[PDB]
Amino acid sequence: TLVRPKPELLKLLKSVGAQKDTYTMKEVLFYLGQYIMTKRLYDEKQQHIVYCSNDLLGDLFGVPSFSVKEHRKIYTMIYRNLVVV
Ligand SMILES: O=C(O)c1[nH]c2cc(Cl)ccc2c1-c1c(-c2ccccc2)ncn1Cc1ccc(Cl)cc1
Repeated sequence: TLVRPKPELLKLLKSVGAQKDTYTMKEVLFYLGQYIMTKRLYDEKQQHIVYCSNDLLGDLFGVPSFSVKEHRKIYTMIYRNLVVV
């Protein structure tokens, strides 16, 4: 169960200190959430709405925001930026 992020997500994954170029999703999802945390994309008062508008992540995901409860939506959006080895 492995993927190669497409370059733009790979750059985003490296900005949160990823060292590889081919990951498990788990590792992808992990660095993503870390990115979300470290770029302050969450709303502290909505508590699981990620506001990715006006940020590389939103450009990758093609959406201004999403719930972390929408597992499929997010999986879909991630896989657009991936290539399964
Ligand atoms: O646990 C993680 O590493 C994690 N990684 C993520 C990546 C994204 Cl793109 C969205 C949510 C999470 C996410 C996450 C969060 C979260 C919420 C707000 C800020 C930071 C993290 N809450 C639960 N999760 C787990 C998770 C994993 C996959 C999916 Cl599809 C949804 C939620």
